[PDB]
Formats: sequence, C-alpha cells, structure tokens
Amino acid sequence: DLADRFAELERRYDARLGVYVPATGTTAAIEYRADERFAFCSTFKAPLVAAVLHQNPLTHLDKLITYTSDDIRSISPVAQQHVQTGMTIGQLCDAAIRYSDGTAANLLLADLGGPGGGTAAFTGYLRSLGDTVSRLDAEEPELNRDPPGDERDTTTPHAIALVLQQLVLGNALPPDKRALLTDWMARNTTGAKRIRAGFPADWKVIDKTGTGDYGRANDIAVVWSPTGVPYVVAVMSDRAGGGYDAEPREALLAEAATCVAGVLA
Ligand SMILES: O=C(O)[C@@H]1CS[C@H]([C@H]2C[C@@H]3CCSCN3N2)[C@@H](CO)CN1
Repeated sequence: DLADRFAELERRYDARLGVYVPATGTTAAIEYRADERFAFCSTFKAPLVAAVLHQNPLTHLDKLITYTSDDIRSISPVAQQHVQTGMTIGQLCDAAIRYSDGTAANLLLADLGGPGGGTAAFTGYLRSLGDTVSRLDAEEPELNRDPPGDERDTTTPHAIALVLQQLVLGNALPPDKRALLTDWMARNTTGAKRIRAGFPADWKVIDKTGTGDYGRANDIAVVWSPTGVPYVVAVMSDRAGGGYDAEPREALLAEAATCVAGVLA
C-alpha cells in the first residue's frame, strides 16, 4: 500500500509529505496530502519562466537586463557573476530554472510587471491555467520567510502538478516556447538527489526544485518512461517539527519518488 509507505517516510524524517501524480492513460492518480498547502519555495521559478515566455515574442529573450548591488538579495549563483555586464531575459530564465537563481527570479517578476512587483501577474498566470489555489505574495527572499501553516506563497501538490502538466505536456504554451521551458528543466543542475534519484536511468526526468527553512524540500517533475509515456510528479515536504533550523532532507523526496516509480513502471 502506497499511503502506508508515504506515512512510514513521514515518521522516518519527522516530516509532512505531499505527493501528486495526475491520472493518465490507464494509470490512476497518485495522491497523498495532495490538497494540503506547502510553501512554493523556489519551484515557482518554473511557471514564472512560462509566464514570461507566454507574455512576449520569443525575440524578447535577447533583451538585456541591467542590475546592480541592491538587486542581489538572495541566493543567485549566476546573476552574481554577470552583474557588471547585465543578463538577457533568456539568460535569466536559464538561471532561474537551472541554478534556482533568486535575482533572476526577481528580475523576471519585474519584467512581468504590475502590482506586487510582478507577483500578482504571476498569480494571474496560474489562474489562467485554471489553478485557483496557488498564490505568490512576495519575491525573493521574502517569499521564504512564511512560517509553517501560513497560506502565503503556497501551492498544493495537486495544483502545481496540473499546472506543470499543461505547461510541458499540454498546450498552455506554443511548441517553440514549450520546448525552451522543457529544455531548461531537463538541464536542471539542482535536482539530482530528488525525483531523478527515484527513477531508473532509462527514464527521462526534467524538474525544478525548492528548498526552505523548516526543512522544506520540494521537487516538481515530468518523467518519461522508456517507451515515451509521460507522468507529472509533484513532491513537497517540510519538517516543521524541528523548527526554523530543521535541515531539508533530499533523501525523503528520493525515497518518495522511488515508491512512485515502482507503481508507474
Ligand atoms: O535566496 C534565498 O535565500 C532563498 C532561500 S530558500 C531556497 C534555497 C535554499 C537552498 C540552500 C543552498 S543553495 C540553494 N538554496 N536554495 C531557495 C529555493 O528553494 C530560495 N532562495
């Protein structure tokens, strides 16, 4: 029984675990705390990039964005190295997804524009995909400071799964923008010990991770079986029982993904 395995893992890592895999083909939906709210953490960066792709011509990717010291306010492995020359929208999308670059995320939010520094339009983008649940209320690094239970800056494994399904497998984006998003998530550098670690090597995996205080660790992915059958896999977790300093545990998400992969094989 799968719900039993997920419960075992919660006890092992002193964690709250949320899992959703949408129903597809002759495969039933997998769901565990799938409608409870979990912090986005950095996972929002993937649909952010979709929002910015949708809103503009693909030529927009080549627009150069300049920024400086007081824009670097969060973990920003790529933006910190290019601050003197600036970065193109394209480079920023690349960094936001592949290195979870926070400054890139803020600059892309600003590019979207409108109230809340972009966060309202980010949310409106999800609403356009039929996601009535998720909300982004702040940008980096403030979006990470909400305590356990706080509804600000949250999604649900169910909500973000259906969003990612439309973005990557569905027609939320035209093919050329869709490929750009898909390719960036394929080339993700941060996700090796999470959902990717639970699936056999001959499965293709693309993903965006999230991490936070209170032991938050997320991963949202699309996986393809060796015969090309795709599944969307959303895994979210926290370990709020250990307080603000509780360490995120990637192994939890890797074990949860192993349980899911065995069921989808
Ligand atoms: O800039 C920040 O302070 C935040 C902290 S939480 C989390 C951090 C936390 C994790 C630790 C090491 S590197 C990647 N970092 N990503 C990110 C997304 O999951 C968001 N960036």
